Amino acid sequence: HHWGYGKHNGPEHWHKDFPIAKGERQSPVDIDTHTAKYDPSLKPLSVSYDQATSLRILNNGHAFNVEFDDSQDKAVLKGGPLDGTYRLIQFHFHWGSLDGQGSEHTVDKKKYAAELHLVHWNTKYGDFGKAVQQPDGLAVLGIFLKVGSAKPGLQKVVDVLDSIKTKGKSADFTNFDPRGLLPESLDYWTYPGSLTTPPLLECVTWIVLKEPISVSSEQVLKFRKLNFNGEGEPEELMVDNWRPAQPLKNRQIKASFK
Ligand SMILES: C[C@@H](NC(=O)c1ccc(Cl)c(S(N)(=O)=O)c1)c1ccccc1O
Ligand SMILES: C[C@H](NC(=O)c1ccc(Cl)c(S(N)(=O)=O)c1)c1ccccc1O
Ligand SMILES: [Zn+2]
Repeated sequence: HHWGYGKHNGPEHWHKDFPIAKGERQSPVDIDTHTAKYDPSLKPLSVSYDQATSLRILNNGHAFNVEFDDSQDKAVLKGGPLDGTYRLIQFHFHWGSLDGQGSEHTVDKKKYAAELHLVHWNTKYGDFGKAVQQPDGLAVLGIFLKVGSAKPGLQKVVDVLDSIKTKGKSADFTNFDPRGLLPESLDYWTYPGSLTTPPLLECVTWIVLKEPISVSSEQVLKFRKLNFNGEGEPEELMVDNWRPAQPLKNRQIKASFK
């Protein structure tokens, strides 16, 4: 009876196995755009993905991860609110059963159809497992998805999903370029938070882009054909794998833009 997103194992239950669920810097949050403060000291975000070496895509039973070789400084995030260099380890999404929900962060209570998380670890801690034990261990670049025109840079991901329909399936996924998932603008909001999935560790500097990307209804429909279950188990679609907004508590959200 492990954690998941259902009535009996979903977000309202997680605190029993992971008491930090009720902690002081939990994610996601609602981004109140009028309360967020413009911070002219914030730097432009530096996203240097030219040498990203994607390796594999995995259905882990909660979402799917596009994994990267993080054994060298090849795909790194710096600048913005960050001190030092953070290396890309994986990306994944959270999405809904319907276009009106799916994002984890919200903007003035608006829910997007999905949310992309590009997960990076601080190179001062040497790898991911050590980084997650530190309050400045991770930086996640969060990007909202709305349904409209297709995102051509997403299609290579969509087309491999048939091969990882079920939990524990992986496929080689090389030469994928995550630059094709970004939006024009790197304007962002930032705040200190946590993993949005168990173990919910309070180790993340969140960097949420203001500009969503557009994906087509056909693209998100293919996300919703995935399975939480492993092969030869009763079908439970892959949908609504999002944690709701958590209390902001004693935090300030800062904006990079006026
Ligand atoms: C579900 C999946 N989670 C991640 O891989 C994950 C890692 C880092 C971050 Cl920062 C995030 S997030 N959503 O905050 O961006 C999610 C998972 C797999 C295996 C064990 C535990 C576990 O949580
Ligand atoms: C639709 C997809 N297209 C691209 O990945 C793609 C091709 C050219 C370009 Cl320029 C881009 S872009 N501008 O989004 O970075 C993206 C695709 C291209 C070739 C084979 C399979 C595919 O799914
Ligand atoms: Zn996530």
